[PDB]
Amino acid sequence: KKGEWLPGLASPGYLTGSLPGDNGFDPLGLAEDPENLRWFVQAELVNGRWAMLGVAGMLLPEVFTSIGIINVPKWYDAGKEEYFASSSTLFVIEFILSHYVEIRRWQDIKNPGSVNQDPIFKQYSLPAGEVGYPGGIFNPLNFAPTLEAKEKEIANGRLAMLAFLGFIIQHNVTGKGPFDNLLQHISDPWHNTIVQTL
Amino acid sequence: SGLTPCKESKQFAKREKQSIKKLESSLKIYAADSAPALAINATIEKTKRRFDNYAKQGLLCGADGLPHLIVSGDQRHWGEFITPGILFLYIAGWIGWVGRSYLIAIRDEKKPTQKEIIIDVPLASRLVFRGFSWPIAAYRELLNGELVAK
Amino acid sequence: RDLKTYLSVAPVASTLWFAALAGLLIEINRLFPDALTFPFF
Amino acid sequence: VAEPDRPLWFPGSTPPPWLDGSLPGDFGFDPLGLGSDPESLRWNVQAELVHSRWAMLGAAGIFIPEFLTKLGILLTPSWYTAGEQEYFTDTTTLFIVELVFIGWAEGRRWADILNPGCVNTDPIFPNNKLTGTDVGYPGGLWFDPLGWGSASPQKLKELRTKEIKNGRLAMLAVMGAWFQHIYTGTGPIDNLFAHLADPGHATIFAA
Ligand SMILES: CC1=C[C@H](O)CC(C)(C)C1/C=C/C(C)=C/C=C/C(C)=C/C=C/C=C(C)/C=C/C=C(C)/C=C/C1=C(C)C[C@H](O)CC1(C)C
Ligand SMILES: CC1=C[C@H](O)CC(C)(C)C1/C=C/C(C)=C/C=C/C(C)=C/C=C/C=C(C)/C=C/C=C(C)/C=C/C1=C(C)C[C@H](O)CC1(C)C
Repeated sequence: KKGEWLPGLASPGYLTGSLPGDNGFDPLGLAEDPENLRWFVQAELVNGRWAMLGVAGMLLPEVFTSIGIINVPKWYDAGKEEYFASSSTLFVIEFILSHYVEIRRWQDIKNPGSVNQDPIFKQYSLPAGEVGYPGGIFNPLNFAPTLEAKEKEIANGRLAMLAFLGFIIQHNVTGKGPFDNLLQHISDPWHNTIVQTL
Repeated sequence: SGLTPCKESKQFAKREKQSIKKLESSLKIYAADSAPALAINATIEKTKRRFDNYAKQGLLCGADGLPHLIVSGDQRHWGEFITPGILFLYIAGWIGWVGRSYLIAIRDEKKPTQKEIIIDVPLASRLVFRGFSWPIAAYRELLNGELVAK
Repeated sequence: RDLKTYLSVAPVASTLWFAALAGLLIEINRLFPDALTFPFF
Repeated sequence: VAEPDRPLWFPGSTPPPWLDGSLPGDFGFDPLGLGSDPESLRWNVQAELVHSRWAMLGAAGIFIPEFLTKLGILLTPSWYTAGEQEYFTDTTTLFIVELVFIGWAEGRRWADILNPGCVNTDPIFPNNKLTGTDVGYPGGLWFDPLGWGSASPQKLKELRTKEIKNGRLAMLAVMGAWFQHIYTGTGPIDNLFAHLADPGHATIFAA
């Protein structure tokens, strides 16, 4: 039957519904063209994946710190000082590696055949067939990458991004932390809302 | 940047001073509790606020005593040019992109000119918010951006 | 009247559009006057 | 289910063709031909229904000044000036909360206007369902528990006409109260009493 992001409305035509997480949601027709759609599907994946870790990375330590199990600076603060090596060195390193591993999945996107060359010696390869869903060592546990299973990944990613969007905006204006923001709201919600803050 | 910041410019202070005295002079004829007086006192308060912001936002001033803008790209003055500009190009791009979305929707139709002099407002309202993501015009450019016939 | 709607959306569409724009611009200014720069960043 | 020998607002006149008489509350009144075309009309009918229903709730607003004037109660605050009050959490917050629920309510009715279905479901429990056919008559337990809504034409028409007529009356009422306060700067009921005391000199003119 498919899911309607909007009940009354109808889904667009290029959305077959053969895609995980498809609810007929393209009001601006960004994915009318199929190529754009493929690209966007891949993009949603990754934007969604980084957001997952990021939201998790950002949120959990804040929670644990309040519990007192450990002490770490708030995410918007990990940046200043206190690391073996400077900020610059990490960057260049981050860049070299990220540059390689991507300028990397990109090849698999244009033409799906970049699974060999592992390691430099060619003994090991990746066997499978969906873009943005690599196999092999990538999936040590071999969970069935069932369609519907993919539905869950996307939902989390979509959710993560609203959270991420929330964290950053919330940070400004608030000047505090998400968990903190939560405590303030929790302590007295009717008196703590975007309304009292803005 | 041969100028001096406005916060520390004597000429910039003399202008705020001279302006307020001019408006205050007019204040005399109207007496106190009065409509013009409140109107003039509101201009005076609007005047103080103006100069206050310019100094507050680190804008240099010239020997003339008036702020001057740096558009070189210098980071301290993006507010002066670059930030507003990007804002513009976003809107300009928006308007143009929506305008071009309408003509393409209109082109293959009946009498195309009929909808150029009499707007299809349902269609326009459908296409206006597409400009929000107009810089994904770039992805049209990778394929169907412009006509090959010419 | 369909037709009345039709008189509208002619160059009256321009004036209704620009009058709305003028209003919006005016209110913005009334709210944020004398702005020579974008200071929020 | 058209009646052409129906009473008209203008007894002598001739009603417009679009005003068929099938609809409830049809007295053949559209001098400006606003309902001139079917598409516009359906929309107008729904709008009137809503205005009428909302106006009727508003009429209750007239109701409270009655008890406060004599019976008493905590409803003493005039409807006028009612908004600028300190109860609970501040008004603005309240409004924001209201916007979300009611939005869902219409971002709700709207789908129904555009379509014929969506009643078909309770999103959380896709089985509660509920159905009433016809437009601004959702039906179901939430909106029609007693179920007097479902019935037969003639009966439905009669009942429905009653809904609209009270509404039109209610609408003038509410507007009358708002104007009444400004021109008189008082309570409506006070206006009511005052009028009775001296209907001869107590009118718009009195002021
Ligand atoms: C779909 C569509 C289509 C139609 O048609 C139209 C429309 C509607 C327009 C649309 C839209 C949509 C949207 C909105 C999207 C969005 C998204 C997002 C937000 C993302 C994010 C996303 C996000 C992301 C990635 C993020 C990430 C992050 C991270 C990792 C972080 C990390 C970190 C950490 C840990 C810690 C520290 O201390 C900090 C840092 C370093 C920082
Ligand atoms: C155009 C035309 C054309 C054609 O063809 C012909 C003809 C038909 C003639 C025409 C006309 C018509 C008309 C006149 C209409 C009107 C209407 C109205 C008045 C309504 C109201 C209406 C009204 C309404 C809704 C109202 C409502 C109200 C309400 C809810 C209220 C609420 C409240 C209350 C209670 C109390 C509190 O404390 C406050 C408040 C909260 C405020």
